[PDB]
Amino acid sequence: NANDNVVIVGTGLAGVEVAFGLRASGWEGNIRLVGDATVIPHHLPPLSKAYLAGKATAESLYLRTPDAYAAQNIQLLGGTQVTAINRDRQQVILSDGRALDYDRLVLATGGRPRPLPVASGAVGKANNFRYLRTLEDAECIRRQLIADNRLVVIGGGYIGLEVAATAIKANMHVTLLDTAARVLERVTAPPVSAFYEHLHREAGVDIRTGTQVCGFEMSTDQQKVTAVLCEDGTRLPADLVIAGIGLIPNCELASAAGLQVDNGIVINEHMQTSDPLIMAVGDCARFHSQLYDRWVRIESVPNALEQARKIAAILCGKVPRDEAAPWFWSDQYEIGLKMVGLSEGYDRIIVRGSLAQPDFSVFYLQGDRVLAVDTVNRPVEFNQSKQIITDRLPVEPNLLGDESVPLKEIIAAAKAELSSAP
Ligand SMILES: Cc1cc2nc3c(=O)[nH]c(=O)nc-3n(C[C@H](O)[C@H](O)[C@H](O)COP(=O)(O)OP(=O)(O)OC[C@H]3O[C@@H](n4cnc5c(N)ncnc54)[C@H](O)[C@@H]3O)c2cc1C
Repeated sequence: NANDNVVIVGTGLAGVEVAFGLRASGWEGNIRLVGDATVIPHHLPPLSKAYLAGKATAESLYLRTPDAYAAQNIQLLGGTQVTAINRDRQQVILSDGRALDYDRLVLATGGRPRPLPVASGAVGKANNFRYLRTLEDAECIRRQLIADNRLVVIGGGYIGLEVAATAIKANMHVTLLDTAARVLERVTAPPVSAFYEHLHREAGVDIRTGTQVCGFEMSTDQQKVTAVLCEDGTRLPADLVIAGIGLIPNCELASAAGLQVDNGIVINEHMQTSDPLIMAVGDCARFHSQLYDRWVRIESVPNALEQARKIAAILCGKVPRDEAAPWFWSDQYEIGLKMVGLSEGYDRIIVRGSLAQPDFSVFYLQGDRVLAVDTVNRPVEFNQSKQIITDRLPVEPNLLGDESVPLKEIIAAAKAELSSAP
């Protein structure tokens, strides 16, 4: 609006993508990015992959080159923590006491690592006990990915698995602990969890499921972890401990500002929070999925880009793209893993291919409806799966597992059934 000033809280992929999106959709007003992080906004996925492997330059991580902020006239204010929002005056209050005025406010606060209770005090503070979320976290762990050293990963989520895969490649003695009965218990089917556990075990990782960490042993001098103790009494000697038991959405700001909060900042079809002038986006945002007809909060890059762009369109009086099936990816041992949709509430699963090799797709179904698909080294079936989920195609369930029948044809028939037959 040439006059309307927009303020974005959070310099993560979400906030940065909103900033450049805005200026790309023809926003002439001023754009301010305020983030507590001091570093240059960078990519996160590399931190448990190539960067964690020391095979990518720090420079390749930048979301956008520093010149780009200048060129696009985007003001970046780092190392600054926003402590409050005054919806009334329409201001943002910094930790130094300063205040910024806004006509439009975007909350791209992401989330923070969920603290491991038995790791409070000295444990957490140790140089060899880290969580993985910041550039600093990554480099600190990378400096310690040492051959023959012993690593204990506490947490069996995708990042946990990606870390274990990188540490293994680095020839460390790796042990991964999960309280769940099987890795990725909540988001995949048993046979899928079996694939990962065998993949990693085969690779050398010792996975201990249904295992709980009661505490740690430490050295009095260095104040470093020396071992991980399990509830069952097992002692795991450790040189490095990487904890990851989930993410906590940063909602405090909206919470104290009277905005609706529920395991994330609540937004409507227009990305608006309880307050019309305030929008939320990214890992922090809880929105309604019309595709699944329920409130969700996605923590993924594609989710950030989709939401970010939508916000830019709206604020620029443009029309937002139609909701797209959610998806994300994971890279482990060079295996291309891509997942689309949300598997919650599935009745059965159908495996298209053999689970005895990284080359198959797993369709998650609730009745005859396909909820999600996890593909392993199948980029084309993944793209085709996107279509099915998004457009709710009536693909024939009994043909999904049959590999003699191309997925393209199964889809073609489903679309044909939609046209000529009621
Ligand atoms: C190691 C790792 C690997 C990943 N790999 C993948 C992957 O392979 N594929 C995929 O799809 N996704 C992956 N993700 C997730 C993906 O990176 C994120 O979902 C995406 O980048 C969106 O992040 P965000 O910007 O919403 O939140 P964040 O990246 O957390 O950004 C929010 C920023 O706002 C700051 N902030 C919060 N409150 C305030 C405040 N009051 N004042 C100032 N600043 C504040 C936060 O400190 C933070 O810097 C990975 C994440 C990690 C950590």
